[PDB]
Amino acid sequence: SSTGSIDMVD
Amino acid sequence: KSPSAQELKEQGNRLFVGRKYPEAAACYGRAITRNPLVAVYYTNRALCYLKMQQHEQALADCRRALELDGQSVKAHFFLGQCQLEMESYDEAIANLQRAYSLAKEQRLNFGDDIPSALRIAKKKRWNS
Repeated sequence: SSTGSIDMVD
Repeated sequence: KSPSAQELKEQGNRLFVGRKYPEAAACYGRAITRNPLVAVYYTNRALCYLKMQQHEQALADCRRALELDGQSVKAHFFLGQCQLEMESYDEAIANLQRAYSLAKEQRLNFGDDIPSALRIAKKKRWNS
């Protein structure tokens, strides 16, 4: 969980 | 008085996390009205449209985002995700591979997200 998913808004 | 583009992108982001996807997409559209040269407003709205199954709208937004920022990793990823849900497998894989290259070039770390998506893109293609 240390990286934010790419399936998310900026 | 009025919301700024930054306020509206912020509202849309909170609405997105709230699973209020049509409401989020409208907020991003209002941000675009206030500044139509921000690629991120379009890739954000593209991802709302993906969640809403409006793939054709999502495609359009990704294409507009690429005119504004040709390097956008998420523009390529969401484009590949969209073409994947539309049974357009070779185009999806190309775009996911391009997101992977751009992310490496830009030192972005989404963990295994892009390799995983590529594996599913190729698996779904093989199963079809």
